[PDB]
Amino acid sequence: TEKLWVTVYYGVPVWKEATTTLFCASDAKAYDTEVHNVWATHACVPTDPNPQEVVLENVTEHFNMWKNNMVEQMQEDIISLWDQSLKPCVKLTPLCVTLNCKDVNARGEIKNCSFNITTSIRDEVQKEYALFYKLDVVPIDNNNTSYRLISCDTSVITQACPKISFEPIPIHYCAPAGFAILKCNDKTFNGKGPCKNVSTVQCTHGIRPVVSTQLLLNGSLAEEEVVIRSDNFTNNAKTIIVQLKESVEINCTRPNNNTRKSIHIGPGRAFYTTGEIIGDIRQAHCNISRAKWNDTLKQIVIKLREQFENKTIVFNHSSGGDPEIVMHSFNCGGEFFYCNSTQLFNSTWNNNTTEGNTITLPCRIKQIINMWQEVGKAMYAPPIRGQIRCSSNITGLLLTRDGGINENGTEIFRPGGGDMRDNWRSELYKYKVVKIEPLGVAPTKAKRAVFLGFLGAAGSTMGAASMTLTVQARLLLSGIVQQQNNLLRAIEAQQRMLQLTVWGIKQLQARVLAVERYLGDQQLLGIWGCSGKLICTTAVPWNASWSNKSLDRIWNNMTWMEWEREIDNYTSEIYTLIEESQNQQEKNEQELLEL
Amino acid sequence: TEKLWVTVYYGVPVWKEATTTLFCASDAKAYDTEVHNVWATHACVPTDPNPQEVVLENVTEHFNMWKNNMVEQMQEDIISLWDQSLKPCVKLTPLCVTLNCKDVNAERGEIKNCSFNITTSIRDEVQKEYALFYKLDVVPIDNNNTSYRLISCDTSVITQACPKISFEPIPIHYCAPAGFAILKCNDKTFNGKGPCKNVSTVQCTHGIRPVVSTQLLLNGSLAEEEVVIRSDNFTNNAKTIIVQLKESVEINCTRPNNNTRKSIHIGPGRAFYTTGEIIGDIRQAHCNISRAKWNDTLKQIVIKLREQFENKTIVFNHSSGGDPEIVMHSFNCGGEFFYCNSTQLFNSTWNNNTITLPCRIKQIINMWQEVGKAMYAPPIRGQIRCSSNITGLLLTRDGGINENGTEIFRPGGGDMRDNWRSELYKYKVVKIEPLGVAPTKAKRGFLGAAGSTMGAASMTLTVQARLLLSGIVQQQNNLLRAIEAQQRMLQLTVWGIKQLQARVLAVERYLGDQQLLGIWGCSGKLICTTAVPWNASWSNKSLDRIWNNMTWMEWEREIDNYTSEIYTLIEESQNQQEKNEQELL
Amino acid sequence: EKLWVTVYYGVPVWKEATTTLFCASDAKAYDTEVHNVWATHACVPTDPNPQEVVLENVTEHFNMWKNNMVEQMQEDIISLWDQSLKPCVKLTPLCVTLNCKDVNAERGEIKNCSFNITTSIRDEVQKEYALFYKLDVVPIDNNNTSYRLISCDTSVITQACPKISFEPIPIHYCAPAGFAILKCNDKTFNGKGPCKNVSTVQCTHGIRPVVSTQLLLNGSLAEEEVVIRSDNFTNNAKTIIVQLKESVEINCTRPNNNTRKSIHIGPGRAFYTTGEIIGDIRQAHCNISRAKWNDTLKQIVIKLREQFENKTIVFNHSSGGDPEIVMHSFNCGGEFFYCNSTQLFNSTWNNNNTITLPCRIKQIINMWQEVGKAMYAPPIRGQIRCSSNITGLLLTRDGGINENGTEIFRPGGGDMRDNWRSELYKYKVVKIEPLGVAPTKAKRAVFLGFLGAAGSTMGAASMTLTVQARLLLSGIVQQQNNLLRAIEAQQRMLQLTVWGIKQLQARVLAVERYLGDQQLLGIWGCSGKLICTTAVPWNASWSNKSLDRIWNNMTWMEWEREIDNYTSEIYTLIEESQNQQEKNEQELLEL
Ligand SMILES: *[C@@H]1O[C@H](CO)[C@@H](O[C@@H]2O[C@H](CO)[C@@H](O[C@@H]3O[C@H](CO)[C@@H](O)[C@H](O)[C@@H]3O)[C@H](O)[C@H]2NC(C)=O)[C@H](O)[C@H]1NC(C)=O
Ligand SMILES: *[C@@H]1O[C@H](CO)[C@@H](O[C@@H]2O[C@H](CO)[C@@H](O[C@@H]3O[C@H](CO)[C@@H](O)[C@H](O)[C@@H]3O)[C@H](O)[C@H]2NC(C)=O)[C@H](O)[C@H]1NC(C)=O
Ligand SMILES: *[C@@H]1O[C@H](CO)[C@@H](O[C@@H]2O[C@H](CO)[C@@H](O[C@@H]3O[C@H](CO)[C@@H](O)[C@H](O)[C@@H]3O)[C@H](O)[C@H]2NC(C)=O)[C@H](O)[C@H]1NC(C)=O
Ligand SMILES: *[C@@H]1O[C@H](CO)[C@@H](O[C@@H]2O[C@H](CO)[C@@H](O)[C@H](O)[C@H]2NC(C)=O)[C@H](O)[C@H]1NC(C)=O
Ligand SMILES: *[C@@H]1O[C@H](CO)[C@@H](O[C@@H]2O[C@H](CO)[C@@H](O)[C@H](O)[C@H]2NC(C)=O)[C@H](O)[C@H]1NC(C)=O
Ligand SMILES: *[C@@H]1O[C@H](CO)[C@@H](O[C@@H]2O[C@H](CO)[C@@H](O)[C@H](O)[C@H]2NC(C)=O)[C@H](O)[C@H]1NC(C)=O
Ligand SMILES: *[C@@H]1O[C@H](CO)[C@@H](O[C@@H]2O[C@H](CO)[C@@H](O)[C@H](O)[C@H]2NC(C)=O)[C@H](O)[C@H]1NC(C)=O
Ligand SMILES: *[C@@H]1O[C@H](CO)[C@@H](O)[C@H](O)[C@H]1NC(C)=O
Ligand SMILES: *[C@@H]1O[C@H](CO)[C@@H](O)[C@H](O)[C@H]1NC(C)=O
Ligand SMILES: *[C@@H]1O[C@H](CO)[C@@H](O)[C@H](O)[C@H]1NC(C)=O
Repeated sequence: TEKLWVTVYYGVPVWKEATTTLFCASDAKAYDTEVHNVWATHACVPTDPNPQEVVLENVTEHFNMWKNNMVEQMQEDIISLWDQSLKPCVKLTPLCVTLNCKDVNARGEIKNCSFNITTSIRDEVQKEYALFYKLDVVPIDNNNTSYRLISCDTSVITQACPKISFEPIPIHYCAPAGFAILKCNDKTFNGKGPCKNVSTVQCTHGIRPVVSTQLLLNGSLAEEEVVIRSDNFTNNAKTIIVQLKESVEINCTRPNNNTRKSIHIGPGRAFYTTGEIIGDIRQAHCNISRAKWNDTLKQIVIKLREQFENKTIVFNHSSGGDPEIVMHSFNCGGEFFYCNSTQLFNSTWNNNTTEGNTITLPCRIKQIINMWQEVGKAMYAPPIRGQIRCSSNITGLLLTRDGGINENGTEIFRPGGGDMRDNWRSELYKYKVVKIEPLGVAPTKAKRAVFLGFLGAAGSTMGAASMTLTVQARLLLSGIVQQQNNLLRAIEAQQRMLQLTVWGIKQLQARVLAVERYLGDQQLLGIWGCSGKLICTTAVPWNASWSNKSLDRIWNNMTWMEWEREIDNYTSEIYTLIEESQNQQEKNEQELLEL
Repeated sequence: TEKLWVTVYYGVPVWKEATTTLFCASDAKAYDTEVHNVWATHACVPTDPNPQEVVLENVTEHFNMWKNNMVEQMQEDIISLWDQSLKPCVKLTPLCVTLNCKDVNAERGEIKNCSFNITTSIRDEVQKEYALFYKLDVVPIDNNNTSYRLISCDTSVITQACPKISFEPIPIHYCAPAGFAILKCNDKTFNGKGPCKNVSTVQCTHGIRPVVSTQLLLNGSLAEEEVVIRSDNFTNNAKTIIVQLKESVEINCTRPNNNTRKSIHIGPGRAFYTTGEIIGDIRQAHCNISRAKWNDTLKQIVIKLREQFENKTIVFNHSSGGDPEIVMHSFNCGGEFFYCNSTQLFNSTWNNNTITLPCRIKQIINMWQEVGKAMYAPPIRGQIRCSSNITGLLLTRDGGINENGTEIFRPGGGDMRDNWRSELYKYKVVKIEPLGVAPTKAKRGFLGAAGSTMGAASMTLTVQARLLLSGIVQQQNNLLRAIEAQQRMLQLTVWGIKQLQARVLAVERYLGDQQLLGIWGCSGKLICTTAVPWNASWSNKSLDRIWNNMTWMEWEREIDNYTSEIYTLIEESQNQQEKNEQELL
Repeated sequence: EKLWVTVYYGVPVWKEATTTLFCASDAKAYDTEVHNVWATHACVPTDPNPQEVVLENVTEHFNMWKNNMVEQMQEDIISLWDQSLKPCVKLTPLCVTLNCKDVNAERGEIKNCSFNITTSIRDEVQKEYALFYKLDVVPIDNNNTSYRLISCDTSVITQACPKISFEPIPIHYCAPAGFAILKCNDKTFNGKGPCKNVSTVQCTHGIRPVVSTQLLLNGSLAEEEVVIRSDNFTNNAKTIIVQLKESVEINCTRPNNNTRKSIHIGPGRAFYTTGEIIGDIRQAHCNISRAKWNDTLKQIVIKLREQFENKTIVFNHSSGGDPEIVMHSFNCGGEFFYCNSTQLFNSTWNNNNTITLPCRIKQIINMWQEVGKAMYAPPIRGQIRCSSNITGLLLTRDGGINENGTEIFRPGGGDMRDNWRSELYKYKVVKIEPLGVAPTKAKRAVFLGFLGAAGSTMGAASMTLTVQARLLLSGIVQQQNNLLRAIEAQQRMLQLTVWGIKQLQARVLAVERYLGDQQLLGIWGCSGKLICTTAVPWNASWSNKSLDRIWNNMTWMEWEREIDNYTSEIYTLIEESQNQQEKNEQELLEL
């Protein structure tokens, strides 16, 4: 009552949005390993499966799609994970020399090359027999036969180590302690904004690291019907994403059986190019029936008619520039296929207001692959002693708006390509992470049979949120190491090269940042003069300068998220005045305990 | 009362496995201002203060000590040490060079003068030098081409050894962090997977010197009095067979070769030490050893071998051909690479006087496993005169057809992981779980780990639990010079890194224990008693047998192996009640 | 009686120890996008308002030649320059001979030089004109057309990293926990002996990296009586350090409008040099105010003849030796400066306007320490001015025997270490650890005034003043810059930087002290308050101290330090006897 002796609270189920370093999870990568060269590309600790997942149904929150910081780290992580890969790999340094080449017909784009190379200490190789594609050389000296080397002006002599494999792994992702990822269990709800049905998630689903253009290889389904996600404010001038309800696999073909042919170059230097092919090569294709795709295009216009009153729907092909963006990068088999999709949008959509049931697409894989965000450091891959038929279900799409005005109601959808980020935004569009301040403080009250939610206490009955505070901490910050409890030193602590990892050093950074909160909290608990108690009734009465509500209403329906920001005017204010009076207690009995 | 009233027993002596990298320790008299120059370890920077241990014998358990987790750390660790020293070393540019070799004054297969042709690094002068090199470490083609190519130049790079650093194996006491026990067994005769009556826990190992083996165990510790194999191996003939040894054997092996050094510059900061001229004699490295003792050992061997083979007829045959280094014995004293042809040592047959061994040396060493890493031997002047202790062997069931006496051993050189497995079979690393609650029927300095009911022996391990981070007690790491030796040179990040990684594990394990202390409102006092009823759904047994007939180990094994929810269930019983005494007081 | 022991946790125990150095940036006033590796692109911002407490009653010797923190910090800048050069490129193909011409006249100073090369892999040859000095080119074959770089024949050579600069940011060296920094506010303190007027500060003041040789600029002015420092005045082979209360500015600038040429080496390498010249060039001359330079030399021989009277001191130059030593090395904003000190020491000064400095510029910079590596300096476009105050000098004493008895002095220099010794005369960091016991005959305000308070008193205020010290032990935002938790969210960066290594260094050891403190709180005293932690057993037969409470009324904590030589084991004997009570209180609760 009016005694108003304000009382601290430890472990209050509250949260603040914060951005801190992530954490990974690899039960499945720890479940099997043929060779650790993918683990060299993708190293992570297991996570003890069947994790706990809890629903918080009574509190909506504003989800901010397109603008979460969790996008930013995971993209810059993987580039660094691409950096560790290329550190031991050799640099193809003398290679921007001239080329004499003659074209080979089986098509018409495959060309062998032999030239006066000085590759080793000795052995001037001139019978060099090196087969290349049209797309992997720059045509120079067109009357002569020079015709070579796309990007050797810049630092592109990096190449792939042949023993290293590239097959992506579904990787779950967790958080360091004191942080919890929020998962909206509403269904495909918007492209930006809040949602009611939500939940906490400790560790997300698995994500294969996959990058493709205008196209969603091995993606994630939509349990609803087809949905769209946009920003819808600069909608006229911004590429947005498309999510598909069902999926279609596409089996994509084999050129022919192939040969590796190590060429003597130097110290660790022996790369590969094809000198032999078993038989006569067939044109690479990705095989699919039109009719299922014919079904999908109608489903698009349904979403288009939801946005547009009655606009015409047109599909031209995108412009000539950015050829990797124009085509479709299929990186399956560790091999970077590109396929012409001009056989896809011959049809523009008829406003309604089997001739070719199936379709295969013309394809050319490239042998040299460039870093996209800057100029320099292209990645070279060696050929395979084989021919690969990969297949992947396709679950989404990326398209441009193509903004303008031409015939007043007719707008075109040329296809839309992007960066690696927007590939990775899409699956993460149901996940946001917050931090935990377990401490709270509210004035006193009158008088001095289930598992519960982590945030359902803040979800509903914030007055009756007075219980279960401890177990809300025992998974989230407490148990500093909740990932593989006992802190399993495992196939990450086992068999790690150099002991200088992106993960473990950050993991070293992780657990230290865990405790200095908790200890520094408990420092502050000692500064508050009490530890080991959830509450501590303290010796200032609540001055009503801060608020004017009644006692019962606060223990009625007042959300913690409400109640924290009402008292955010007096954050350090309500801190300092009681601890100094607690320090005034400290100057009372200390002089008394001298005698 | 008859109800289960549970109450915390902190510090109950229970162990359970955990894989964890651990501490090391070395003598303070060993370093001699050359922590780096002795070997890559910086002579194991944390000191070895005291061996003060106790031995802990109540009962035996089969800790199946054959399969072992410690080794995999250590064999990873050693490779981390060898690239560590070799990283500031410099590469070799003249890799695949012709180098027409000639020998001085005809013994054959030796060092060849190879007339080193080179143009230097960035300058433009075709020079000629004196390349004095073995037949072994180099390869020509076609017997008319003097294309003496380097044996690994097509494979990978090669680098000089930074020759200030020597190659001495240091007796190192591999210790452990907090909450960790190193199991050992003073009972004799246990072969890998075994139990052990005379059993004990230590905090540090003895001063192990892990160095080099092809098939023989060198400078290793002795066995029991009976020369008996103490490993577990399946009866498949492809399973490798180690054996220990009682009688230490000592062999004189030396160089009749008094070479000089020569430095050859190529590039900036790149002068290359090579073999100079040899003073005086040029004879082959050999190994004097008494075969009568080898006769005396071999008789003592086969009797135990006939005992484990139901009186089979064992005949030793010389091993098959193959790799140069698996077959011929790369044994390395003085940091040089003796290869010894053991064709004198298995012309031997069984049914019911100073042998001298001709040897030879190659320079260039690869990893057997990762094909990208090669190491070059620096020339050292003088003549190497050193020996060894010999206390173990490794062979294999060969596997011929049964028209023989049904046992042939043709020896085999193997993987390195074997060589740490060779001694740690009597070792095991376990983790300690001072947590524990038993139902206690009440409505709210001898030895560390033994007994069935702890009168106060749990408190003894709390003293070990308060060896956590005292900063002053010499037993843990003393954290006084150990706290200062790391902070000076932590930039090395090879050896002190795991130490500070051990600090990481040291705190948060303890801190989570410090949490779960304060989580249940226990706040020390070792008891933390609660008036919470618990049903006999878990146990309808006499409480008295639970006290004394059984310990708390097997009681934890029996019913507690699953009741991990009781932690949460005693949490909420606290959590509700603490709110109740908050709400009522 | 008296129980002969009580625990008394918080007691100020100053104690010499060497821990890892800690520091923070003050780029908060700068916020430069340019990294400037010394600036660390703002490691961590500093405290605006620290507090400083002077302890008057303490005297203590502080050797200013046995500091660890100098060479540690000297090691740091060496390691700092490692993370500078290791990103950018080395001049590996550029180590070849070259034919060179003089542009005009001066008189052979500036050298336009030419060479056939293919820094490209695309297999061409052409002559590459480039503009140089006489100062960096070795002549070959009777000084004919053959020329090379002086360096690169031994060391390895890199290009300096173009996007950053070479400006020192004053920074506050500091301490996380336990240990702290000391200052002595008295004067004429050569670095030996004790001193009074002693303070302690948590951090340091803003300290800029001093790098120049034979010259001391932008540093400690210390405006009291002119003092001089050296190690051992018996030995002539000791460095003689000058402090001056006055600050002579010296303006020095580029006498040349110049441009940049960027020679494309190859893929992302792209060497930078000077493009051209606008007009003619001079030798970057400088002004000293010779009359003040007349004045300064009058001031210094006073204290010199105060130390050694009737010694007719004459100035001499150094012999022809090492160019780092014999010349004034100098940096200000980029390039390097080498001015002749010959025009100083024609003066003698035995008994009683403007100036010119011909100056030189070395492009290549070899390894100061031993041999290993070398650095190339690319030029900067346009003219650059620099005027800077001079605070001090380094000198030496010759050793040849005079029958005139003259003390001949010549320029002393050639150690990057002593630039750090130049500032750290006042500064010492000792461990402070809160533990200390006392047999007390009990019934059985100044802020951070630790040693001003006495072990004689050990007063009730001395108790609460260590309560202030355990207020220092806990860290949150703005009590602690590492536990400034706003920067902790900002610190998403990699910690592979040496400074980031210092972060993960200093934080955990601060914790495990505070843990190891908190580990020993309960097991020793079983109390939160430091006094009521008491022990019964009468250490008389083995503490063995012929004293009393009335002796303790006039004592000190160094007595307790002398007690530690005798009783260090007795704490463990106390602690097992401390264990004796709760093992008998256990059987009260056991049965
Ligand atoms: C997709 O839509 C775009 C425009 O909405 C079409 O681009 C148009 O292509 C035609 C054919 O080349 C262009 O016609 C020519 O234009 C030039 C320059 O204006 C003119 O001099 C010629 O006489 C001829 O008319 C037209 O300009 C161009 N429009 C734009 C805006 O670029 C494209 O053809 C459509 N895709 C398909 C498959 O039809
Ligand atoms: C400053 O320091 C220099 C270097 O120590 C002193 O140079 C020395 O000057 C004397 C006086 O001329 C030289 O003596 C000469 O010796 C030759 C050969 O015996 C003789 O032919 C001359 O007549 C004269 O006696 C001495 O060689 C020279 N030494 C060096 C190393 O330069 C100089 O005297 C000092 N001056 C002052 C004012 O301190
Ligand atoms: C530092 O002080 C010196 C003086 O000791 C300054 O040098 C003086 O600079 C002026 C202007 O640059 C010179 O005057 C010029 O003389 C030439 C030749 O007669 C004339 O053609 C010009 O129009 C101008 O009148 C003066 O001769 C020169 N004297 C000396 C002794 O150096 C110097 O500029 C000062 N530097 C700074 C940064 O303050
Ligand atoms: C590419 O061209 C090269 C050279 O024109 C071909 O290499 C020749 O192969 C035949 C047998 O396969 C040899 O007899 C010749 O000696 C080779 N040439 C040289 C210069 O040695 C190569 O077969 C051609 N490959 C393709 C796929 O077109
Ligand atoms: C709200 O999210 C919850 C999960 O947080 C969803 O709960 C699932 O609901 C279905 C249908 O009742 C059950 O099959 C599942 O077992 C429920 N999961 C759990 C955790 O209980 C619910 O479907 C969501 N609602 C919306 C509209 O998507
Ligand atoms: C006494 O023990 C039994 C057996 O463990 C408990 O039965 C469990 O009760 C929960 C609900 O509280 C059920 O969800 C479980 O399925 C039951 N277990 C089994 C094996 O059927 C019983 O609850 C315990 N009694 C009390 C009062 O806690
Ligand atoms: C050296 O040059 C500096 C740079 O101009 C001179 O400093 C100037 O001094 C005058 C007179 O005191 C002032 O009016 C200017 O404001 C100062 N400007 C700057 C930028 O400092 C300095 O006086 C010169 N000294 C000598 C000895 O030449
Ligand atoms: C609980 O809060 C809601 C939200 O304002 C309100 O509508 C409702 O009336 C409250 N309950 C009572 C009993 O007033
Ligand atoms: C057979 O083994 C027994 C011991 O089991 C031994 O007494 C006897 O000597 C053995 N015979 C052979 C031939 O070794
Ligand atoms: C020393 O301490 C005394 C008090 O004991 C004080 O009066 C005196 O001023 C102090 N002297 C200084 C400043 O060191």
